[PDB]
This record gives sequence, C-alpha cells and structure tokens, in this order.
Amino acid sequence: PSSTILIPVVVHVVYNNSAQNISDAQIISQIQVLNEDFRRMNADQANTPSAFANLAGNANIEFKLARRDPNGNTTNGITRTSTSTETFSMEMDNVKFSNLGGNNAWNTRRYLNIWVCNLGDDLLGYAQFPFEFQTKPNTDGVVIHYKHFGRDGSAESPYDKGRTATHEVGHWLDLRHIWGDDGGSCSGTDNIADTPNQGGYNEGCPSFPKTDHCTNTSPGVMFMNYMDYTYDACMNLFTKGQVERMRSLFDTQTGIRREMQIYANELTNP
Amino acid sequence: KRDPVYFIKLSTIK
Ligand SMILES: [Ca+2]
Ligand SMILES: [Ca+2]
Ligand SMILES: [Zn+2]
Repeated sequence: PSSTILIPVVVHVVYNNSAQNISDAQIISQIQVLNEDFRRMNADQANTPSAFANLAGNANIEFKLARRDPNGNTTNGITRTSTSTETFSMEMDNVKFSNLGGNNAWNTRRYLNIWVCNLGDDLLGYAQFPFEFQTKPNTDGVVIHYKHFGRDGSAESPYDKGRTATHEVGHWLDLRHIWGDDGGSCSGTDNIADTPNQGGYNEGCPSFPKTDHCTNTSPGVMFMNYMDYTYDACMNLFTKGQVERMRSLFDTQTGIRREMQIYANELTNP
Repeated sequence: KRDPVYFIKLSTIK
C-alpha cells in the first residue's frame, strides 16, 4: 500500500522552427504516458513476461501540469520560447537558461521541469540525477528531443510512445541503467536487487527469454525495463525495487525531493 | 537516453 506522490510539471517548448513548436495535444499525450507508466496503467503491461509479472511495480506517482507559476501567476503549465540555437548541448545545459537561448527553470524544489528541444545525433533526451540537486539546483529536470516527445502524433518511430521521458524521469528519480554502465561486464550494478544482473544494454525489440553471461538462465535479463535502451513499444515496466528507490526521494523527513509534496496540490489546482 | 540504431541510416550511404 502507498500514498500517491504528486509531481507538478512545467513543459518548456524551445523551438528554432515551426516543426519544433510541438502541439498542446502532443504535450498532453506525454503527461498521459508518464501517468500510465508510473501508475501501472500502461496497456502494454499485457506484454510484460509472466516470469516478471510479480516483480512489476506501481510507482503511484502522478504528474499534473502546473496551474500556478513561480510568480504566483496563472499558467497552463506550458511555456513556448523561440530561439536562434539550432541544436542544444547536454554539456552546456543551454536549453535551461534564457541567456543561452533556452528558458530558465521554474523553482526546481516545487516543479519538475521538462524542456523540449532539438538535441544532437543519437541523443533522445537527458536528465539530472538527485545527487546534483544541492550543487546544481537550476539545471535539475529533464530534456527531451522534440521528435521523441509524446505518443504518436509528431513523435518518430521507433521512439514514438513517450518512453524517452519515462526513462529520463526514472533517472531524475535516482534510477540507473539496468546493465550497470559497465560496457557489458557483470561487475557494475544498478543497485536494484530485483533487476537481474545484466551485461550490456539491449536495443530494438529483443526475444524473450534473453540470457547473457550475467543471468545465464531463463527468465534472463529484463530488457523490457524502462531503464534499458530498447524501443519504446518494447519496454513496459518498472520493478517493485525501482519503485522503492524512486519513492524514497519523497520521504517526508529525509527525501531529497520532499519539498515538492508540500505545495503540489496548490500548484496543480486552477 | 541514446538511440543505439541511429547511425545505421548514416553508415550505409555516402
Ligand atoms: Ca540489478
Ligand atoms: Ca553489466
Ligand atoms: Zn539512461
């Protein structure tokens, strides 16, 4: 049993052309996907292998667009900023500052900021981890490539079901890659006991079961976990262990992100 | 998140 954790969200669309100024419907579809994936309401939970069904987690984390901005003014939770920057840089975090062609974050203690923009080459999106929250508060949040934001619509296959944001919100909530970021070895860890030890990342739509040198017997590795690198339509769960780690950030006494719950209701009611 | 299949379209042409 658990109480619902409520996350006020602001989406910052930063566009260099009309194609990048994505629709309100496309944004609403991304918030819908986050609520499905973090509340185990995703229809494709029907695709989770039965061997992992008893490990699938319901994070009971709800996302709502903000209705009050940091100045106390009414908002629909969507900002739109034209820019002369053609491609934003993860190294510079330039999408996160209006001085650098982007848009400043809204009080990161009270809002999840999701920037949407053009990113380079094979980067679908990126996050800032909770360990950087005290030292880098103004860049906390998530950035998603405009071609991989929302479900269907303007999103491009095979990353067209809004799972880049599920994966990045996972990192923003302290989750690490399921394979342990160790280039294929068995010695790295994601520090989640119920995710099977896994060599390297998976891609595309793997066949179940997929064993590797780290988990050499069926049911193998959880390549359909959101924290892998598989295609959007082929990922369909968080585990109960990942849910425990994410929710710990909202512990009322020690949670790094505990402040977000104090005014979440006030900031998401018009 | 990185797309591991991104450069296929680029590497198979001039
Ligand atoms: Ca693990
Ligand atoms: Ca590994
Ligand atoms: Zn990742």
